[PDB]
Amino acid sequence: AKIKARDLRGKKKEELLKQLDDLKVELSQLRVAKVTGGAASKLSKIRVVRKSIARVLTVINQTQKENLRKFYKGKKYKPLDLRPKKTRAMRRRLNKHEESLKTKKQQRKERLYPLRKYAVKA
Amino acid sequence: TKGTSSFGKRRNKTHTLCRRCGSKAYHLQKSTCGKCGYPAKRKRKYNWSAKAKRRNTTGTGRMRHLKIVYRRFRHGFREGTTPKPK
Amino acid sequence: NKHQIKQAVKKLYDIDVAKVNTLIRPDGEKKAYVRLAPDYDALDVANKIGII
Amino acid sequence: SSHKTFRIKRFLAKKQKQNRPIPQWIWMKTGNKIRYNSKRRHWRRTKLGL
RNA sequence: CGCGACCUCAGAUCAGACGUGGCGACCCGCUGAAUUUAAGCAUAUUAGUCAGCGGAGGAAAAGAAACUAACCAGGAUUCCCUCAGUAACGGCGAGUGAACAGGGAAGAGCCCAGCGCCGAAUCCCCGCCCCGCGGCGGGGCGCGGGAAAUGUGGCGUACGGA
RNA sequence: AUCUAAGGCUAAAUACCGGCACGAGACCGAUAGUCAACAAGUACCGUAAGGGAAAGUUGAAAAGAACUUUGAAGAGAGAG
RNA sequence: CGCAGGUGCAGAUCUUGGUGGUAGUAGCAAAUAUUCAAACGAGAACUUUGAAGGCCGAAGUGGAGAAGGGUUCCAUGUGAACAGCAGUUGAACAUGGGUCAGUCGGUCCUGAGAGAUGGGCGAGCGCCGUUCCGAAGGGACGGGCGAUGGCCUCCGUUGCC
RNA sequence: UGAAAAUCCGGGGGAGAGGGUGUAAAUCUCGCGCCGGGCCGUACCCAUAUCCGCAGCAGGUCUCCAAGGUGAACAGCCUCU
RNA sequence: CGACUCUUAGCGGUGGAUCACUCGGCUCGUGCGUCGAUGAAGAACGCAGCUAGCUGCGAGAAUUAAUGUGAAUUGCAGGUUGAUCAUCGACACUUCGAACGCACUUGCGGCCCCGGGUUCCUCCCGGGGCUACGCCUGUCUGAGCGUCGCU
Ligand SMILES: [Mg+2]
Ligand SMILES: [Mg+2]
Ligand SMILES: [Mg+2]
Ligand SMILES: [Mg+2]
Ligand SMILES: [Mg+2]
Ligand SMILES: [Mg+2]
Ligand SMILES: [Mg+2]
Ligand SMILES: [Mg+2]
Ligand SMILES: [Mg+2]
Ligand SMILES: [Mg+2]
Ligand SMILES: [Mg+2]
Ligand SMILES: [Mg+2]
Ligand SMILES: [Mg+2]
Ligand SMILES: [Mg+2]
Ligand SMILES: [Mg+2]
Ligand SMILES: [Mg+2]
Ligand SMILES: [Mg+2]
Ligand SMILES: [Mg+2]
Ligand SMILES: [Mg+2]
Ligand SMILES: [Mg+2]
Ligand SMILES: [Mg+2]
Ligand SMILES: [Mg+2]
Ligand SMILES: [Mg+2]
Ligand SMILES: [Mg+2]
Ligand SMILES: [Mg+2]
Ligand SMILES: [Mg+2]
Ligand SMILES: [Mg+2]
Ligand SMILES: [Mg+2]
Ligand SMILES: [Mg+2]
Ligand SMILES: [Mg+2]
Ligand SMILES: [Mg+2]
Ligand SMILES: [Mg+2]
Ligand SMILES: [Mg+2]
Ligand SMILES: [Mg+2]
Ligand SMILES: [Mg+2]
Ligand SMILES: [Mg+2]
Ligand SMILES: [Mg+2]
Ligand SMILES: [Mg+2]
Ligand SMILES: [Mg+2]
Ligand SMILES: [Mg+2]
Ligand SMILES: [Mg+2]
Ligand SMILES: [Mg+2]
Ligand SMILES: [Mg+2]
Ligand SMILES: [Mg+2]
Ligand SMILES: [Mg+2]
Ligand SMILES: [Zn+2]
Repeated sequence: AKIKARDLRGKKKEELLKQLDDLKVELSQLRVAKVTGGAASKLSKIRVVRKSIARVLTVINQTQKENLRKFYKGKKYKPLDLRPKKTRAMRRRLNKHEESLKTKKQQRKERLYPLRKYAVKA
Repeated sequence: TKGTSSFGKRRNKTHTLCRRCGSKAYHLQKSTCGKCGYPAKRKRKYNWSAKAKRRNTTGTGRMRHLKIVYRRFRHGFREGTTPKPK
Repeated sequence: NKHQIKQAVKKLYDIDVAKVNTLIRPDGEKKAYVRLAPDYDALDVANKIGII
Repeated sequence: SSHKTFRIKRFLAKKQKQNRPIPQWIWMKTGNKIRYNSKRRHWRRTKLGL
């Protein structure tokens, strides 16, 4: 069989947990025939399975996670795995509203004396 | 009797494997490494041997976070967005 | 441990277990010897799993 | 010394699985310049450190 | 011996926040020697140099005069040429050794305390709702709670100011 | 004559044997050039701190010598 | 024709490699000793079996362990390398095999001593110091309140006093 | 003048705990019955050849059990396992 | 007629110089100037159907999702609705280490919460969550005839 990731995105949460519990059993029946000697066709199938279990542990942790980032959307306190990971000094720079703040004294020293524009002749 | 016939009395050990540097320099009685200073906090390094640094620096191992920071930098550390879904 | 083996062979192969003795090979893997209760059979459980 | 420890036993399992020579096709590839493993070890001549 | 209040002071797996170690080419603060030269050598020189120790950044430090000159006077700091191997120091031996002016690169300037006036005119946090929210913000409401008269904000700083 | 100490902030002009990404060169061409063009700070010595190498090149394509024969085999003799 | 230079070797007890004479020689001499027949085999002064003859002579050239070594232990094959002669033999090579615990030990206590916190020095990384300049009890106990539920009988489980 | 501590036990005291006139109390330190005990080490050499001495080096390296005979005797000479 | 020894040439041996190449280095210069308690640097142990090594990755382990490309990878076997090679923005990331329950033997625990032998009732196993020092604004709880005075 051929199993893709463009037919798993909206199915049941525990159906994929069942098909996973069937592929681990099937992989266990090939670790047995490796030691005791088996077909070369029943040996190279094990890369198919080991790389077709991961497409399920992936689609699971996705559809599991975009609900946590939907339930914690508008809230002010959100967990550490969710608040955005950039660098150390970039979590600690001053925010955009606090950079774009001026004083009252400057804001009344820009009502009367802005910067003009001009040009002289030769 | 200070030579050959006194090389037979060597059976116990002083140094053993560290667990921070990985080398075999963990003194047992003094409990401190000679290579890296384990119970100390700061890693022992000196400047008089510029050859003993390049045995133990950054460009040596894996850089399992720095090589994916040297990649994320050139897009301004984007998060969140995706390529266009088709 | 020696508990989670006894609780996970009874579940895989549908059987109960008297006792378990384990060791570690010089390759670094843990070989496990498993007794059985005298109500099941070894020849009748090898043919189910294919080591026969 | 049969009063070991486990960190030692794992260390004397890695330097045991690093002893066997090459498979015969490994010098059947195209970009091969390897004729024999040159990092072998015998227990009378060298003593592994430790 | 009581209920009470400001003061000083502890504990918590209290709520939310923070720093700790690494790299060390360039940088700022301390600490700091000897070979060597003088045909010896001890002050000097070698040198405020190597080593050692602690801190940062994409650049760091410096900085708007308690300044230079005696001219008919210039006018923040850094950087290159120049003055200069010069005035001066020094068993006045060996040897070390600056700045100002002048021409150029770059060009940018400023705020508080005190003195006084406006009825704490001041912040931060918790609450509910709406908008936006992968750099947690704005407006409306809180007989909902806290810090500040041992001084929070506005005007105002030596070019004078109210 | 000239300046106001004992309190504070501030971009550009300047520096860069480390770092990622790049171009060039009156340079050296395997006992040279970095110690190292290759499974190099690896093998290996020393309890350690630390010391530290040797090693490039078939041919255009493996078409890398079928089969016979003497020999216990290695290695040969014809053939290709 | 012009320009630039890491530009000319016999030696430095020179540096790195490489090969001769000396040489088929010095040498393979510590602890008393080997013979006969057979088998497998291309092959036997050494390998295995048997037959004698001898030594260690219970503080052993014997049977088991700790320190150390780390796959040498076992089996089947190999013979171009190694076992300073040979080799059918091997602690050598190549394939495979092997180390089973409630009671044996580690784990658990303290010793000579090492080493944190309070505190003191110190430009500083840190150092002396271990009951001394310290508000060092997180636990039991018996009783009363509010809680809950376990077949709320008998009680658990927590909070305060 | 010849080690400390973990852990284990006996007494003296009797708070009142706490029982009720028996189908009481906790006992237990009596006889049985009932389930449970996890982690690691475990092979082999231990020396005139498996250790350190550049090596299968006359060197060096901690311990237990020890037969018969002569003889004072684990002395020295021969012999069994 | 020889043998030995010396001499030169042709051929053949030992040896690896010379000539010719180069996926490497050296120096200068431009543009950028970015690490870590959301767990860095470094080290350790693992992973391939036939696998030792460097190299690549982390029990999803010589790579997963997406997009871009649009028919191979290769020493041998296998079995276009998108293979394989790149980019990387969504997932995951084993044990030590500033290292974080207390230790460095990987040994001893505690507090919550679910699954099982069970039937919160204790112990019994398994699974998950927390339990480092230093300090800042707050809330809570308290001590003090040295306070300091009121009630
Ligand atoms: Mg010692
Ligand atoms: Mg240091
Ligand atoms: Mg040896
Ligand atoms: Mg807290
Ligand atoms: Mg001085
Ligand atoms: Mg002199
Ligand atoms: Mg002189
Ligand atoms: Mg002198
Ligand atoms: Mg000077
Ligand atoms: Mg001086
Ligand atoms: Mg100085
Ligand atoms: Mg220095
Ligand atoms: Mg730092
Ligand atoms: Mg930075
Ligand atoms: Mg600055
Ligand atoms: Mg400044
Ligand atoms: Mg001024
Ligand atoms: Mg001036
Ligand atoms: Mg002059
Ligand atoms: Mg004089
Ligand atoms: Mg000037
Ligand atoms: Mg200009
Ligand atoms: Mg103001
Ligand atoms: Mg004011
Ligand atoms: Mg000032
Ligand atoms: Mg150019
Ligand atoms: Mg040249
Ligand atoms: Mg070369
Ligand atoms: Mg070279
Ligand atoms: Mg050459
Ligand atoms: Mg070569
Ligand atoms: Mg060549
Ligand atoms: Mg010569
Ligand atoms: Mg002779
Ligand atoms: Mg004798
Ligand atoms: Mg023996
Ligand atoms: Mg024996
Ligand atoms: Mg054998
Ligand atoms: Mg014991
Ligand atoms: Mg101390
Ligand atoms: Mg009594
Ligand atoms: Mg054994
Ligand atoms: Mg393998
Ligand atoms: Mg794809
Ligand atoms: Mg211990
Ligand atoms: Zn260390």
